[PDB]
Amino acid sequence: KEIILTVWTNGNAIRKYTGQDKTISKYKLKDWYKATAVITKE
Amino acid sequence: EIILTVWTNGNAIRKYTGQDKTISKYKLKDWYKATAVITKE
Repeated sequence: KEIILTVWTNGNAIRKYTGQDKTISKYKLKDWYKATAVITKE
Repeated sequence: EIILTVWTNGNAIRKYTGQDKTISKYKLKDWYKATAVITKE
Protein backbone atom coordinates (compact mmCIF):
# COMPACT_ATOMS: atom_id res chain seq x y z
CA LYS A 1 0.00 0.00 0.00
CA GLU A 2 1.04 3.61 -0.60
CA ILE A 3 0.97 6.68 1.64
CA ILE A 4 0.76 10.22 0.25
CA LEU A 5 2.37 12.71 2.64
CA THR A 6 2.99 16.42 2.18
CA VAL A 7 6.64 16.94 3.09
CA TRP A 8 9.09 19.78 3.72
CA THR A 9 12.39 18.71 2.18
CA ASN A 10 15.59 19.97 0.54
CA GLY A 11 16.20 16.98 -1.74
CA ASN A 12 18.24 15.22 0.97
CA ALA A 13 16.69 15.70 4.42
CA ILE A 14 12.91 15.53 4.72
CA ARG A 15 10.28 16.34 7.35
CA LYS A 16 6.50 16.34 7.57
CA TYR A 17 5.02 19.55 6.15
CA THR A 18 3.58 21.64 8.99
CA GLY A 19 3.49 25.04 7.28
CA GLN A 20 7.20 25.93 7.28
CA ASP A 21 6.60 28.14 4.23
CA LYS A 22 3.78 30.03 5.99
CA THR A 23 6.00 32.68 7.54
CA ILE A 24 5.72 36.47 7.68
CA SER A 25 9.51 36.75 7.37
CA LYS A 26 10.96 38.32 4.24
CA TYR A 27 13.43 35.41 4.03
CA LYS A 28 13.16 31.69 3.35
CA LEU A 29 15.49 28.72 3.08
CA LYS A 30 17.22 28.45 -0.30
CA ASP A 31 17.19 24.67 -0.70
CA TRP A 32 13.99 23.70 1.16
CA TYR A 33 10.61 23.42 -0.55
CA LYS A 34 7.12 21.99 -0.11
CA ALA A 35 6.48 18.73 -1.93
CA THR A 36 4.28 15.63 -2.09
CA ALA A 37 5.75 12.24 -1.15
CA VAL A 38 4.39 8.90 -2.37
CA ILE A 39 5.70 6.53 0.30
CA THR A 40 5.99 2.81 -0.48
CA LYS A 41 7.20 0.38 2.18
CA GLU A 42 10.01 -1.94 1.09
CA GLU B 1 11.70 14.64 -9.09
CA ILE B 2 13.77 12.52 -6.70
CA ILE B 3 13.46 9.06 -5.15
CA LEU B 4 14.57 9.02 -1.51
CA THR B 5 14.89 6.12 0.90
CA VAL B 6 13.14 7.32 4.06
CA TRP B 7 12.55 6.25 7.66
CA THR B 8 8.91 6.95 8.45
CA ASN B 9 5.80 5.82 10.31
CA GLY B 10 3.42 7.16 7.66
CA ASN B 11 3.07 10.48 9.52
CA ALA B 12 6.50 11.69 10.63
CA ILE B 13 9.32 11.13 8.14
CA ARG B 14 13.11 11.27 8.15
CA LYS B 15 15.90 10.51 5.71
CA TYR B 16 16.82 6.84 6.08
CA THR B 17 20.23 6.44 7.75
CA GLY B 18 19.90 2.85 8.97
CA GLN B 19 17.61 3.48 11.94
CA ASP B 20 16.41 -0.15 11.79
CA LYS B 21 19.95 -1.58 12.17
CA THR B 22 20.27 -1.33 15.95
CA ILE B 23 21.73 -3.61 18.61
CA SER B 24 18.54 -3.53 20.70
CA LYS B 25 16.17 -6.49 20.61
CA TYR B 26 13.27 -4.01 20.38
CA LYS B 27 12.10 -1.83 17.51
CA LEU B 28 9.48 0.84 16.97
CA LYS B 29 6.08 -0.62 16.11
CA ASP B 30 4.99 1.86 13.45
CA TRP B 31 8.27 2.95 11.83
CA TYR B 32 9.59 1.30 8.67
CA LYS B 33 12.05 1.76 5.82
CA ALA B 34 10.34 2.99 2.67
CA THR B 35 10.85 4.57 -0.74
CA ALA B 36 9.50 8.10 -1.20
CA VAL B 37 8.83 9.74 -4.57
CA ILE B 38 9.22 13.47 -3.91
CA THR B 39 7.54 15.79 -6.43
CA LYS B 40 8.21 19.51 -5.98
CA GLU B 41 5.40 22.03 -5.44
